[PDB]
Amino acid sequence: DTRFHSFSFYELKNVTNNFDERPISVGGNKMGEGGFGVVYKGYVNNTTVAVKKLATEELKQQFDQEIKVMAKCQHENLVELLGFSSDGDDLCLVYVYMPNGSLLDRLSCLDGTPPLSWHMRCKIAQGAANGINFLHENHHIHRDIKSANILLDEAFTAKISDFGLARAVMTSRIVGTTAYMAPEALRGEITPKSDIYSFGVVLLEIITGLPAVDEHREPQLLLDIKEEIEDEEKTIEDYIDKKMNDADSTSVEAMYSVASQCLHEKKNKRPDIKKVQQLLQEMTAS
Ligand SMILES: Cc1cc(-c2nc(C(=O)Nc3cn(C4CCOCC4)nc3C(N)=O)co2)ccn1
Repeated sequence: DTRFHSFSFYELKNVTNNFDERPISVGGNKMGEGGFGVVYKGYVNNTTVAVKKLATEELKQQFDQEIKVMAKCQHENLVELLGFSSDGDDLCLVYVYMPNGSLLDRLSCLDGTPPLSWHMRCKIAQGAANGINFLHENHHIHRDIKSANILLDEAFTAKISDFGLARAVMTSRIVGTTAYMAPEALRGEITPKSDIYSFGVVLLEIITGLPAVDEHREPQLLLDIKEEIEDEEKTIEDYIDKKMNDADSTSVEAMYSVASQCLHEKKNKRPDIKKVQQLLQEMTAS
């Protein structure tokens, strides 16, 4: 489709069963939730869509900024915005429906989905890196790269999502997700090098199948396994997701080497996204 649609609030309310907050499994419409708002499944113009209901003038400005960023950022590895609603009670954004949900939910097999093969994980890592490359080429810093923000379409093509914190340098309002954040981002710096660090945590989640933070785990933060492997207390083999049957040591170690480079403590020692893209291609190169 070739245009952004203005939707009525009542149409979005109607097609989401009055913004039914129950999960889809029990008969509801909720698909995702966070600080941004709630994402609901809807049906508009004989098509399934995702509706983000934003959770006053400052919120209207972030809504306008989100529309602006999505209108400029159209790429096969970015979620596509279809339309918006601002006439009624709440502000809504309508996106292309991602039938295979988030990479976080697919890694945890949420709702009974089969585990992702190593082959599919390599394709998703490459796709996500292609999306970040587009953002950085167009001078955008995502600021919240994480597996919950990597969505998957009908063909498991990776789509970077949630550009609510994106910026086109220091800040006094530090935003992002702690378990994925680079040390300089936690201190207030705004740099695309921080997105690279966060992508390195995503690569560890892909290799291990483990969440970035788990209170009932040692270590609690996934990024800390890099030190265990460097100090030879553990190997990458010990951490490889046992829910795969097709992982091979060579390609897993090649992905771990990229993740390790991304997780360098000094921002200038990290590879840029073009180099990450090159290394991920060499991993599967024939
Ligand atoms: C925060 C955000 C989200 C979006 C967006 N989300 C979708 C979408 O379709 N999301 C999902 C769909 N399913 C399942 C599909 C299978 O059945 C259960 C829900 N999970 C999700 C999910 N975990 O977000 C499309 O755009 C855009 C901008 N900011």
